[PDB]
Amino acid sequence: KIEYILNEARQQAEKIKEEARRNAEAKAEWIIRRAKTQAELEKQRIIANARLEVRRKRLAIQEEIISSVLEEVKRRLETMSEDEYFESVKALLKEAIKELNEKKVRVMSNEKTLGLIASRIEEIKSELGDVSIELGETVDTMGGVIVETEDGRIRIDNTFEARMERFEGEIRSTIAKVLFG
Repeated sequence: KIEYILNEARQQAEKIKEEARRNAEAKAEWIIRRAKTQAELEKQRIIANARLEVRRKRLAIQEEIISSVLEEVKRRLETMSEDEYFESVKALLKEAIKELNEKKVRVMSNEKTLGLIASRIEEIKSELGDVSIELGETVDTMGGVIVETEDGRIRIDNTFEARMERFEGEIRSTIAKVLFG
């Protein structure tokens, strides 16, 4: 009847529903595989993230080597040398006046370090050529002679300032052409 039309037309629907069912998956299929390669792109970035972590560690493990070694010459800067500091002060002065090249100087230090200078001035002036030295600072940093000319310029062997602080960088250049490469 007119029912017969409906039956055959809904039967068509059945077979229509099919291809579109069939196709509709062959769709999600491809993407499944496409996301496959997509996620392999991800991995690479995972290996990049790992490389970036390689650094975080390296430098941390690098700064550690300096920090302990600074504190090591800090411990070796500390009171382990007694009367060898006077003949270190002596030495430093001989090393400082030399580069500066002047008859006039003034070595500031810690009060007494700056006052211990007033001792063997003739054994100090004896080391290298003769010169003149007068006055110094007291409330200054400790363990080192801070040479100051009676002219414009002044070189610092004061404390760590140009000593251990200089070494910080000295070591750094070494430790980086090695660690970093």
